[PDB]
Amino acid sequence: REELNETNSETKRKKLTKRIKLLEAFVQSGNKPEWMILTVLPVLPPDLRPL
Amino acid sequence: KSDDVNGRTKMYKNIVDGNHQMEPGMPESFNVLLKEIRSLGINIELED
Amino acid sequence: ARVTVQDAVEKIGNRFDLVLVAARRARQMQVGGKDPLVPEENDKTTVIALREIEEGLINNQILDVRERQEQQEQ
Amino acid sequence: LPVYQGETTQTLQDYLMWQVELTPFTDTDRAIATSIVDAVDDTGYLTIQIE
Repeated sequence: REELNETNSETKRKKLTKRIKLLEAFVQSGNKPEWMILTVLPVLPPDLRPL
Repeated sequence: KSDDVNGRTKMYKNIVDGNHQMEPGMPESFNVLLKEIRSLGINIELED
Repeated sequence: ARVTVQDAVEKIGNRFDLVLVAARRARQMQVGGKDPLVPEENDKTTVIALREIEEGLINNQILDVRERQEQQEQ
Repeated sequence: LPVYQGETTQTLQDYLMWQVELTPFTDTDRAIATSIVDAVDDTGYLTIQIE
């Protein structure tokens, strides 16, 4: 936010506001960022994939 | 006329008995889609 | 069978509430406990209810009044 | 093709209930009925004693 408020340019106005929106969406939603790298993998029921 | 399992039998019963009443419930395909989405690392559920 | 449905439309106007009133009337007529106020002509409850509505006797008010009167009379 | 054919079949016991549904009866009669025709073989006589 400080970098976007202080420094202003043609290429600085973009590629930074989207990052701020991404940080806000990751903070307000509660979802941890480390949750993007999954540890356990879920697998479908067997009835949704018959023999 | 769809994949709703708990509705087809009830509609057949109402037509044989002459009631002409519909109970929608929920299609099974939506549950299949929910399970297939939950098969990945993306949580999804329906609130109240 | 009823060819065109226009009188009931003029009695309702909204063209949407007419279907709901006719359905809530035909449901009762089919399940029982009611009597067709219009003399039937070997027709099903749907057309009977629709013609009774187009005649100017069944709407979204008289039905509610009758239901409230029947519930209070219990 | 995901489901290939996957034609759900009749199954006898399944056939028995389809007529259970359109037989007329009470909740207690429909409860015992599910119990009875629950306990019935491929051959068709019942497995458990009536008592």
